[PDB]
Amino acid sequence: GGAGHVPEYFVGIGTPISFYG
Amino acid sequence: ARVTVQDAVEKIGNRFDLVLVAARRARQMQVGGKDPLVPEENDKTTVIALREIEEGLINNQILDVRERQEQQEQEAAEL
Amino acid sequence: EFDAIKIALASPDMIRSWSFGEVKKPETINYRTFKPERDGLFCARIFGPVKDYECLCGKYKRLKHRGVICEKCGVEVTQTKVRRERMGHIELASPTAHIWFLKSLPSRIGLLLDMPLRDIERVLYFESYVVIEGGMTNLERQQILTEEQYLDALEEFGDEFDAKMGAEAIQALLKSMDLEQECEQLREELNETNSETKRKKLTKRIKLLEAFVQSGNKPEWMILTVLPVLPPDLRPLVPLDGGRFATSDLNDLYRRVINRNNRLKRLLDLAAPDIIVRNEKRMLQEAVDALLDNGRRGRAITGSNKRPLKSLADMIKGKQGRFRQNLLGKRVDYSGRSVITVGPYLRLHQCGLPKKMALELFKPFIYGKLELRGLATTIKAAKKMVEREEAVVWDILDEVIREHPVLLNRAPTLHRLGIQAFEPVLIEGKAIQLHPLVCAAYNADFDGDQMAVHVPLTLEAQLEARALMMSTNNILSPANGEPIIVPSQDVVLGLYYMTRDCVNAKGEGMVLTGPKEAERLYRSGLASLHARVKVRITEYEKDANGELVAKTSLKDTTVGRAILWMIVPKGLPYSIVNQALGKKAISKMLNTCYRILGLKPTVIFADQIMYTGFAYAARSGASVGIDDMVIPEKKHEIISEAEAEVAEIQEQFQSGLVTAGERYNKVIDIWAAANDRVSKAMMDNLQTETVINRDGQEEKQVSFNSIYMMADSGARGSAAQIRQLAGMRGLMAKPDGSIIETPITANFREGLNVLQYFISTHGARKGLADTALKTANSGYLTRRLVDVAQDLVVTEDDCGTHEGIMMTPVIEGGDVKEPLRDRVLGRVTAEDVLKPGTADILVPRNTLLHEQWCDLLEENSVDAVKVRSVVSCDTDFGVCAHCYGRDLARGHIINKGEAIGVIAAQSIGEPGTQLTMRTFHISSIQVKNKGSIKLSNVKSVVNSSGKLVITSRNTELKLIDEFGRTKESYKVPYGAVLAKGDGEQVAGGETVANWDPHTGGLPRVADLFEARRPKEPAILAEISGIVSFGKETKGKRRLVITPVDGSDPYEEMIPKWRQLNVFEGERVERGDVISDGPEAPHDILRLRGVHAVTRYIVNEVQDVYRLQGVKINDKHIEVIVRQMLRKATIVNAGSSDFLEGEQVEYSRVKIANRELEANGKVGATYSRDLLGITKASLATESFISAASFQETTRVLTEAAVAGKRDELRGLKENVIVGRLIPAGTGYAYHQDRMRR
Ligand SMILES: [Mg+2]
Ligand SMILES: [Zn+2]
Ligand SMILES: [Zn+2]
Repeated sequence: GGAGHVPEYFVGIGTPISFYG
Repeated sequence: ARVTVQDAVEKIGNRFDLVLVAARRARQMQVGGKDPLVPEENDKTTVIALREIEEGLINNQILDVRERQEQQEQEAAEL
Repeated sequence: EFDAIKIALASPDMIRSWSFGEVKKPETINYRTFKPERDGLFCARIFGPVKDYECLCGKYKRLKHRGVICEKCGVEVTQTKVRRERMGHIELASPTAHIWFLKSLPSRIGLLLDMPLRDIERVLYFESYVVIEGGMTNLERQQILTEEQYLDALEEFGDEFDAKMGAEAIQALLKSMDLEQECEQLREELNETNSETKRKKLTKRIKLLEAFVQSGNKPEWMILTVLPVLPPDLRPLVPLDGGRFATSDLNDLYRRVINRNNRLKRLLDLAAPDIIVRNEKRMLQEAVDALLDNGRRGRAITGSNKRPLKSLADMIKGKQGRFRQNLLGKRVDYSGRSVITVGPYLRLHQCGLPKKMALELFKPFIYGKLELRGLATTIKAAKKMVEREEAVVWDILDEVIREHPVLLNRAPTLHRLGIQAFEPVLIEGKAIQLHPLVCAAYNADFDGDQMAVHVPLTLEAQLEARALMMSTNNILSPANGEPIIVPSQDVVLGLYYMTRDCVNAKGEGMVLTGPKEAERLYRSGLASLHARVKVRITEYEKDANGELVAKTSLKDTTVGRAILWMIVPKGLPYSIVNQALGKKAISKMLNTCYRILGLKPTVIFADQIMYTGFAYAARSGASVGIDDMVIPEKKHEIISEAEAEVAEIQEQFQSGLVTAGERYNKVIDIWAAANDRVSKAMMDNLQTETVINRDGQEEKQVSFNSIYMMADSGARGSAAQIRQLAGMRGLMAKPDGSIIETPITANFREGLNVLQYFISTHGARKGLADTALKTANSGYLTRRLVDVAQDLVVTEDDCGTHEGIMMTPVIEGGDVKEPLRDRVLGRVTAEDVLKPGTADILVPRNTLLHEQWCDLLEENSVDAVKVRSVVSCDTDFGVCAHCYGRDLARGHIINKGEAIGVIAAQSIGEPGTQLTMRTFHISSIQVKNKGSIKLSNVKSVVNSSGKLVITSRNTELKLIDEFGRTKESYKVPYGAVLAKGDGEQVAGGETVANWDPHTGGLPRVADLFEARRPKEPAILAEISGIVSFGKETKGKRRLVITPVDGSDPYEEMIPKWRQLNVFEGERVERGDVISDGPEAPHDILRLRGVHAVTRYIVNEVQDVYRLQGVKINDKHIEVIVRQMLRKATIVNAGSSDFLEGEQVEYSRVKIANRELEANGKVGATYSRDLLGITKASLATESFISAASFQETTRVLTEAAVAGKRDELRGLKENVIVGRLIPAGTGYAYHQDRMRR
């Protein structure tokens, strides 16, 4: 999601990418 | 204490040479050769020097003129 | 003290000059009395006394005997410290080659005598003899002969024919040749025959020997006759606990050297056969090479230890050698560290310091102050007082701590804000209390992170901490003007809950005299925090001369915003607090406060902001419960429709109708659509869920749900996390990367089953590994970036260059992704400023474009701005203050002396953490705004239907509005349909033209910076003109160029087995696409020019960074690029002494041939060269930095054979030598010395 400390593996393609806490 | 040094950066441009001139002044003060030009509210030589700078009464040229005068005073000490 | 340092080859006489005695034994100590055995590796006679001012025997034992030489033990009596300085030597029986000059990649000995390495090594091993000084015989002075050739060779000529074997032969080869002779001939040879091999061996060898002779070092010194030894105390044998001893393995290596040399001398005196003495010479060579640099040979094992032994080069080079681990970075006294805590009550310019830490730290100042105030008789008594911890010393610590700042640092130091100065505040406990607003600058969580503290001792350090490193002085980031003190999570929430309006609460719509009445209302519980109210408020405006005026009015607001208005300083307008106060706007508030009222108020503003944010976030009682998460009932209906569709597609695929891959892709698409549906359903259910009644039946508003506030305010979270707490959670992939065929249908609110968790584990592992390893890779990138460009400072204010770069709003073929105001702000103009029709000059050529001028240009709206850049700077060996710009934490122009390259590297490095080492998985033009079609660089033709169709590939399409600016730019392919052309007007959203259309995240920056070409590069033609094809099919089908006013002797050999793009009957400009694929930046520079390649690099890295949403100014990449192109290859020597193919740094040839151009003599032409960062880092004159970085062995060998002298300009080498930095304060001092 947000507040980048671990990445978000799960998303629709094209989103920048989280970078989630 | 002095929270912001912005005014000392204002009176002396080049916010570095402020550090050098104030270190020269605080060396004149700590090593007991001189005394403050502004009332000491129990501040160390650092903040006292910075307060001298803020009031626009101490920079490189004033200290250098004082040193060049003390040189001739010691030359007059030749007797 | 001293000046520049010199390095060269060591004469054996010089080796003996350093040396006081020759070690002749492998013994170290006596084994019962641990006194040193004379004369060995540990010797008192050669090196010095074991104990201070004492002979080894003890006859001349008293301390008055200074400088006397004893005569029973031959010991000189001095401090034992000289046992760490004095050197010794060993006289080698047979000559020995220096492995550093033999195994250096461009073998110095081998390349010197124009001889391959394999032959030299075969000669050193006594596999084959070699001739020397044949006079008039059949063979030249250097050749190889086997033993059966050497047998009947000497029978032909016993004299006039000298032929030896081994290291003596190499030394005779180096001594026989005097390089003037072999240079004068190479002159003619390299003059006549072209033969690229000839010029290559020429340039290399001729430069080698000419720079060789210039210094004075002789080639024979590549062969070691005498061997210098390291002082004993540098490789000690000090006793350890339990009677065992500890020693450096150096001692073992020197021991073997001495043993084998003495055995060789004994075999010489014993008249041993040739096989044995040759074996011994080879073994001695092996031992010496293992001592100098272990690793290029059999890697001698240790004694009873399986690991290899640390040699001298092993002591020097590496990340753990004395360069990386000692000289660049060192452990420091007067320092500490601890876990950190919050301490919210602190003002910004201070931190909580434990008592015991401050006591142990400030010990010397405590002693001095105690004995100065007479509270302690002497210094011993003061130490006794603090060891007793008497109650009086705490007030003395208060005295010494008041105006004495301390420095705080976190472990992952990325940018300069990783270290910050605070004022100590004595705290009971053992934890450091760090101001919360600085945590964002530190990236410091409170999850166990520890921080370190340092004490500035000297007055200069204290003033540098208070004036430069102070927390108050550093609020704006250096990478971008955005503040770094922005409220983070709890305070943002507090202010969001404060400033907000519900549809109804206590006392809605009433009236109050002002904010004080609002506080009285709220604190007494009569009025709610959020309620639509009108209140009289007094706002202030500096107006019409700078004189402050004030106006009051009746404003529509809420009670919370009225209460908050009391904190807002004088000059700000009330409009700033009348919105909902998201984090994004809570930052702009402080930004405007600093831009208007200055630093002094902005600091106390931020302090009060944090205070009230924490206070009201506590008062709010915000929380999170199991019911705070919405679960739409539509969720299961969407799931049901989805699975009905999956059984339909299973019907169709089962009866062989839809293909496998197509059906799989369709399942993927419908599952993504269902995920979007569930997300939108839950979001509409949660976002405006609130249904409420106010003097009426029903209305709805923005929800007051806790997690929704935490998400919208920007305090903690984003849309995705809230979606995943509530709805079905997307779809993952297998280790191959293939996306799953059944997305998860669970949320953490529900309970997942085994399969879903097992599949999510894959992505969890992938991402966590990416973080853990990408952080180290990013630190590596930061190190390379600092090393390439750190020696850059503000040497002089100006240089006078008028060169600059054009700036326009960036458009990648869609809409504008960054405005021109972001790219031009804070930079000095590079030219006159005119309207499109030259109405009059608005701005001059040297006005710093600050906010006023940015707005003024915004009024005129001209969008092609020539601005000064760092790469175009005329300054030699530095940067002018005007071409850089003004950016800093402070808003004024850059000061004369600030080190800008290091700041650039750190600014690029900080976003490196936010990047990712491995990526997650991955018809026509539709104009967005209303404007006018402008076709640029396009050939057009009217087809049968009348629609303008495009016959050129380089077609560009601009949207020119009624002002004259360009907001929309697109690239139209060849063979497109245009219902319009150049000159008409279109509506917004109107389709202007149609045509048929038919893996690494973070290292995408490293490969770009390294100037590494793509795996499959495109090609660019050389010169403008019409092109065509030629000779057939042998690896390459030739491309014939054609210029306009002359012939093209140029002809390129392009392999035909790669598809081309250039039109065989159309004109193409120099740098036009002759094929596709990514391109190599060096060729981009070689064809288009400098500004083109720097623009390419900055734009590409800006795209890569902007995708992750990190703001970085173009200046830092500008300065990196200027340091990348520093080298350039000469083309024509002219009247200069340069070589035709020599690569020299641009500034040096620049000043030299510019003085020759001011002279009458013809100058020398050059061609700019692009060197990668890890390669341009080696193109640094002062080699000490090059050896601090890149591989130390070859660097030292090269700079030593060149006799390279080093005046230690720049910073890193001054850091090595340990004196003032020529950048910061010291610059003034240094400016006094360099001019002197
Ligand atoms: Mg942490
Ligand atoms: Zn003695
Ligand atoms: Zn310049």
